[PDB]
Parts: sequence; structure tokens; C-alpha cells
Amino acid sequence: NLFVALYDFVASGDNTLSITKGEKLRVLNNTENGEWCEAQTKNGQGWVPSNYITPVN
Repeated sequence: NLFVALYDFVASGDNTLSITKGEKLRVLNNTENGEWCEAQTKNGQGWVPSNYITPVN
């Protein structure tokens, strides 16, 4: 479940997580992933747009 961020995204609140273009992240197998998916990086865990990331492996 390794992904890389395609575009910068800035958390606006509501358990969202900021990510940076090129950042590697892990998508947790959260039971409620959807248009948004729960990601994990060194800056925390939180929702990111599913269309802003792409799988790596």
C-alpha cells in the first residue's frame, strides 16, 4: 500500500492531512476509504484526495 502524491494538497481541517508533490505515503486499509482515503506520512495520518495520489507497488 505505498503511494506517491501527484500534487500538493493543504489540509483545511476535518482530519485532512497535508501532502507534498512526490511525497511517499502509505494508504491505510481504512474500512471507509473512498473519494478520500486515509493516508499516513511522517507528518501524521488523515484524509487526502484519492485522485491526488497514485500507487507505487
